[PDB]
Amino acid sequence: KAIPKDQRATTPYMTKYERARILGTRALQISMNAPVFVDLEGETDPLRIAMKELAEKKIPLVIRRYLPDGSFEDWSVEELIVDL
Amino acid sequence: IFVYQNNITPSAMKLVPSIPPATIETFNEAALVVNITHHELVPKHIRLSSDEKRELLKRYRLKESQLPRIQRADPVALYLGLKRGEVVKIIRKSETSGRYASYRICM
Amino acid sequence: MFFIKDLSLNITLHPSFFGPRMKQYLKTKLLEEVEGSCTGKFGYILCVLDYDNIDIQRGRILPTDGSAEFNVKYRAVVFKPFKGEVVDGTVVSCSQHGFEVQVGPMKVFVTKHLMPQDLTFNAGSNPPSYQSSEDVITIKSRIRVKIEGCISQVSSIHAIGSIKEDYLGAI
Amino acid sequence: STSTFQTRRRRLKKVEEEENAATLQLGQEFQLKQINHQGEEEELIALNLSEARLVIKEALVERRRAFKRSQKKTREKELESIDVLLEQTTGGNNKDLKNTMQYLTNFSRFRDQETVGAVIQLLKSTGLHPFEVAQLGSLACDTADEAKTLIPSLNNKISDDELERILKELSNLETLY
Amino acid sequence: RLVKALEDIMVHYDNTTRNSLGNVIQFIYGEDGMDAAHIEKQSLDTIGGSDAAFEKRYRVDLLNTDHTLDPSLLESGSEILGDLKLQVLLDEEYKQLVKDRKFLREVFVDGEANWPLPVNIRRIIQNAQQTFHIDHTKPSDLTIKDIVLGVKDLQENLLVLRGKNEIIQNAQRDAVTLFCCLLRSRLATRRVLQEYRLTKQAFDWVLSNIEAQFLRSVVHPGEMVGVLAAQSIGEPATQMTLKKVTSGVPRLKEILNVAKNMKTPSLTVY
Amino acid sequence: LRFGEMERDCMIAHGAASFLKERLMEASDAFRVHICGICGLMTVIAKLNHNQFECKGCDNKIDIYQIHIPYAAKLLFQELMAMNITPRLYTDRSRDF
Amino acid sequence: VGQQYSSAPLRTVKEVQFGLFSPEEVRAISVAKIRFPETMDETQTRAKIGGLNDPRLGSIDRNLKCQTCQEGMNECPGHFGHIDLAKPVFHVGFIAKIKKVCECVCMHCGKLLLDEHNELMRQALAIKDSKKRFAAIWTLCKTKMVCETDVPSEDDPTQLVSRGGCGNTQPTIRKDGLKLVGSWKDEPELRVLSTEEILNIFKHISVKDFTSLGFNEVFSRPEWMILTCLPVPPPPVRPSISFNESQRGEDDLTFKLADILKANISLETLEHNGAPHHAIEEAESLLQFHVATYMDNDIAGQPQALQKSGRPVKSIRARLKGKEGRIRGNLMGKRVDFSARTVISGDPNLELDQVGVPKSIAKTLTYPEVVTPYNIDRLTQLVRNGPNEHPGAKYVIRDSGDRIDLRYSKRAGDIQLQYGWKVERHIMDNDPVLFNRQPSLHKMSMMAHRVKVIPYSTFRLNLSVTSPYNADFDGDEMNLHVPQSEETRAELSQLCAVPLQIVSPQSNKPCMGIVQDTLCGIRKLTLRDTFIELDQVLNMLYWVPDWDGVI
Amino acid sequence: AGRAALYKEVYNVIASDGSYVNYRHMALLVDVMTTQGGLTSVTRHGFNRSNTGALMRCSFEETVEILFEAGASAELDDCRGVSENVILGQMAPIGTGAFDVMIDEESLVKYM
DNA sequence: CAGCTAC
RNA sequence: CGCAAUAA
DNA sequence: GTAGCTGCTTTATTGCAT
Ligand SMILES: [Mg+2]
Ligand SMILES: [Zn+2]
Ligand SMILES: [Zn+2]
Ligand SMILES: [Zn+2]
Repeated sequence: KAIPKDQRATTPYMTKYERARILGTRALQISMNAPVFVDLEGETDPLRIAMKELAEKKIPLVIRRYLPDGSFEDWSVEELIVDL
Repeated sequence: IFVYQNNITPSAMKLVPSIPPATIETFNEAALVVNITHHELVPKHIRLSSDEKRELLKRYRLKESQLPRIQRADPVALYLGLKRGEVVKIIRKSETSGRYASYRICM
Repeated sequence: MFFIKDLSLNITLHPSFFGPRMKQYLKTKLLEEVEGSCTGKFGYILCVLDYDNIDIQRGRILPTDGSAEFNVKYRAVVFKPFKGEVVDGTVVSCSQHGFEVQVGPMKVFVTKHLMPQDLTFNAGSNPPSYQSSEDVITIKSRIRVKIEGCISQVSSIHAIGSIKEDYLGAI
Repeated sequence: STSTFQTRRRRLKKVEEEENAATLQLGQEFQLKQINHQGEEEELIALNLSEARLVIKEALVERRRAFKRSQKKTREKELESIDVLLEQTTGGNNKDLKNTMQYLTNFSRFRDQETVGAVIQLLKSTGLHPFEVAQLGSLACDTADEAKTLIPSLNNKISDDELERILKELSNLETLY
Repeated sequence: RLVKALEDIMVHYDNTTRNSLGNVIQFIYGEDGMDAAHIEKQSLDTIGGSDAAFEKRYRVDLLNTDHTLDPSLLESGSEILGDLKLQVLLDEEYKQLVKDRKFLREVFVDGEANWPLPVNIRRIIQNAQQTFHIDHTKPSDLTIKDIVLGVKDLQENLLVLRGKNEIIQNAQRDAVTLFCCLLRSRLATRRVLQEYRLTKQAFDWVLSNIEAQFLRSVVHPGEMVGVLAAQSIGEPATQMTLKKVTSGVPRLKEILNVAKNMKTPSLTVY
Repeated sequence: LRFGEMERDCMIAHGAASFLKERLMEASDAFRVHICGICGLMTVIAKLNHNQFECKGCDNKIDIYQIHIPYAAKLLFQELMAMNITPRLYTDRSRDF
Repeated sequence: VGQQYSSAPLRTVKEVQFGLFSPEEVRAISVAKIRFPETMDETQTRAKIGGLNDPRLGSIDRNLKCQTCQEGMNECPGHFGHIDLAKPVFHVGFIAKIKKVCECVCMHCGKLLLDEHNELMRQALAIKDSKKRFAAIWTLCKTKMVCETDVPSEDDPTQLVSRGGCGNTQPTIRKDGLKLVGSWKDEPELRVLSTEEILNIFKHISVKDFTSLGFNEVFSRPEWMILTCLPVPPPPVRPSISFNESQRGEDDLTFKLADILKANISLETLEHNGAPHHAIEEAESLLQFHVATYMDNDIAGQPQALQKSGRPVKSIRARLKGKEGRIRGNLMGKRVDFSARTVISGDPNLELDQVGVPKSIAKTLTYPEVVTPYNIDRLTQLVRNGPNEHPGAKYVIRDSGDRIDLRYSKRAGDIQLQYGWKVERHIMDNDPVLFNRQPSLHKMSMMAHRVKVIPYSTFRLNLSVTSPYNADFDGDEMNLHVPQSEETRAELSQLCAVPLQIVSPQSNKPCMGIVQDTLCGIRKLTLRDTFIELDQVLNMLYWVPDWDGVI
Repeated sequence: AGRAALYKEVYNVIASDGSYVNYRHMALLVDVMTTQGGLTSVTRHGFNRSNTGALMRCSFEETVEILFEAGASAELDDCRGVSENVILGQMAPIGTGAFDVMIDEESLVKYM
């Protein structure tokens, strides 16, 4: 089906896994010579960078939250609130 | 409803399901000396319309099966006289947060 | 005969190219693989129409290594012959076994036996040929054939056609 | 490879693969009933030579355009004008489309996107299962027989006189060279 | 066994507890949707204690010289006395604090007032205490309306299940209900001003945190509860090195089996 | 060293998905086999050199996927096949739900 | 991970369709006829005969060949073969069901013994559930043993309506070893139900009757539970064990087949030769045996068929049987690479989350890092550093899926690294690691610690993190697992890091705390009676790393 | 009311030992057993025979037997189960993998 | 050898 | 390959 | 009322013999 960027119910905040994962995923890419979206103020470690990309919410990723029925929701690192 | 005392005949009872729509139930006298519903341990349940149910269902994005069930002959089940399909909403107390809404479809 | 079928394709992109001009490299590579392709079920893939509106949708990331998988939905123009299909084209090579006519990107071949008898294979000809009472068939001579059978090989479909029925000669 | 908006379900037994005969028995992937990207149902898209040359030429060009919006930051006469548009927006290893534009440009039966316009609106009023439509278009015919024979699917889908008129109207719109 | 018996049971993004069939097992993990780790034994004062003492503590009477907030506490003290439109909330509140009393004593027949509950409202205040060096002398600056209302708001946000319809929103109230009592218990007008002198600031802070700290204490869709809970039981199951009723390890066994003839049968009739 | 069941459970509890999968795969079995997109089988006479793919009896060379699973998996299956049971491998669900 | 680029696409399994093999598919698939019993020896000439083993199936001797399929050994999964039995045989495990089925359908015709005409039957044909339907069905029609031709419809018991014919009586069937027998009942008429017979009765069972009885028209046709053609698993399922050159090594299974084969040939050579009719059925029972065993050898009818040496013989069933076996043994839990184990000993000098790893091990284990302009230097150093000094590395792998062995490669002190190259290096301080102590029965049994290379051979963990592992030092050991992919560690460090597990979601209370010395001491250190003078109160302050420097 | 007792007991068991467990768990378990219908034993006789996948139930006690009648009854497995993927070598829909990640072309240009 | 289903 | 030990 | 069935904590370390 899908689901409108409106009408979604899932938590407005990022699951500790999402975050935990997002970073990993990005780091992995970063580490594979992907494009860096922040000023590596000296920083040379990927998962370090990620923690940074993710803190300026400059990560170009989208979390696809699935539902017990198959329908899903779509959130962007940008949107999602990173409390934790 | 039919409150038999000690029993009904295996010949008798063989005519309870022979006249539908209308349906008939059999209850033992001794089996109704006390109300089970009244028991400390038992939480009150409630029936649902083919609306409230079809609602509950759509509202949780559920198929019929995925729902928790209650025995057709369950003590409470007969007290309210369910039907292979109707849904019961059980609202009981909780040491984690006052109340807790739970449902049981019937098999 | 030539059709416009709606296809899709899933290309895996390395995190490298996760730049800004990505939408582009996706397209760009789509074409590197599609345009010029050939399948028995789609036949000859010739050209991707409407370049600017190719759908990439959100691509997902394959866990283990950034590589993102996008499902490029699109539309292009193709042509895959059929049997009993009649089309004409420029002859190319010719031999004691027949001549081959080039119908579009494809090539259909005619057997000395699939043509009429009053047409003999002229040997001492230059370039090689076949001759009727009033006709002469060779190289750039234009024919119109009937595609008898097709055989989808590698990345090129072939067929054999006859010019024995009526209305199937030169022009 | 490449897929197609048409998820046919495979039930282990891979056998029912008819055969291809211009008995309008085109391989499943070409039923007069195929599916559009929008998930919509859309009539098979039969393209007749020369009407194709335009579809390609156009999109092939307009590509050259967006292939430059990103750079700031007569018969034998079209042979040359095409070799150009090709070695600019094509691959060059796509030696087919080179050959296709040759053939297509050569045996074309038209020139105008207007001529080919009415050509279509004309044939397009029979009920002919798209593959015919295309054939009657890209094939030069005289008697209703030349047609009914080289396009055997017809036979009972039109009275010779009609397919005749229609066959005449074609020998007209048929722009010169 | 308990492992393979609940592997696949996890919290879904809808906040429901299911398995590899989507079969609901708990609509709200743990009947409250909280992550175990974010809970501490709190005490619902609104429950234990004498009827007398209760009234004393939480009762506010703006129509009495002996039951009104002494103006030494609230800044707008005197100018409030008698104010009838305010005593409507003070009674609207006190009435609630009592529906609470009855409510708790209806679930915890026992009287035990200490229970595991998200958000440590106890400490959260203490911090506020010495974070604004508030002195147990000067007056507040919170309208009675400030307090009683901000509390009523705080609630509205403690969102467990988020939903946009009726059924769902209903669950919200359900899933929360208890926590609230605790909240309304530690945030009654009297208590707030008399016991822990709070400035308008202090309060607005305490309120804020209770929230944000609550919203942290939610469960995270992804938590493989089943396995977790599975272990949590068969863990202190190994630490068991062993009124004369079948008990301990064999007892537990007896249970998980759904065994007919249990060694001890017993049956306590009152 | 061994990462037996006990260990697994724990990780599944942690939610450490990738990591778990990684211990099970890269640091162990991890094998790449081919399939008849149709009859979920290992057959696929893949010649990864000339690209040819076949799987006659099903007769293909067109619908063929390659998958990554444990060598102890290919095995589990082959063993079931030798006991005459068809463990079909489908790269896409249809039954839905 | 299997080396060699495959142009084929790449997806992950989504569904698993279980079915039974059709005696023809077996043929379809098979690449080897498999008529000879022998392993091979083309007249002792070491190789393989078109009989068994690579009669085209996979191969041995480190040789590409595999019906051109090349690839050789690692990369060429198995290539199935088959073998044509003389007569039909059951399926050691399906015997249970093939029986229960016959009691539901009649022989001679092949139709149910309960139509929608009977009511108790309908309810059964309504219970949607491939198992419970075929559960009730059987429970019902196992009684009626007369395949009636007429029954009193849903109208009057005065109008006996008609259906299928042949009311022939049906024998109650009983099991005996590997065959089914039933009495037809003045006095009993017991006879052996021939497989060929049963097989047929089944074939003629209705297509919609399949269905009604938990079966499938395309995947599991009752008529398949009886084996006609036999799928012959290729080498890698029954690998050899050749000692050098001129020595055997044949697997257990490879014999069972060998047996099955021989036992088969004997049958055929009796059907097209001196056939003492029922002195042959005396040898057909042998094939029903071996091919029974080959799959299952833990039956009730004892005869274990021990391989000459009184040794049991591992049936395929035995290879999958729980614990220590394929499923629970090799798939639900495997042995891993990048793992170490030693003696653990406490140490009041490593913050909770740390874990001392003996330099010996930091040099053994590795982590695959990808040459990036962020460390293109740090690595070149490690690379050239050799794999013996501590901070070093032992492998550099280039794009061209080829590994340079840093300890022998005549280029050790060379190598210009290439952006995109992978350089496996030594574990260095602060690489997250999963460190745990079995039995792992807590979520906290395994945790992520910061790695700290240290002299002496022992994992030196902090004390306070000891009670969650349920460990101590009376000679206890522990396991250490080194993550491998960037995203991996991330999972450990972000969800498994010890500093996290500090509060237990099983007791909503911390699961670590102060113990032993530090505990007993923090009491004596407390006491009103306890005072400390300058010199010390000074050194003590210094020991707290985060001392604001304010005496 | 049955649940209540089932839970009540399980509780009194872990409680006579002193140890403290948080409702939720015993509750969950006590539930898993309760939902279905009546009492579902945490045994090969109970839970491990219900409509779950095959491969899953397969990795616990009856294994081969379970499998045998998997293809016998043409069963189908969702591969929704933890065990499922573990056996297959895929990321199980659990925590880390209970959702997907995607490079959203758009935002990937708005960022520069 | 239970503890429990199947005959 | 099965036995026997032995650690915690 | 009697008979048949499947499982048994986790890793590790060593000797062993044919
Ligand atoms: Mg110890
Ligand atoms: Zn196949
Ligand atoms: Zn091979
Ligand atoms: Zn019959």
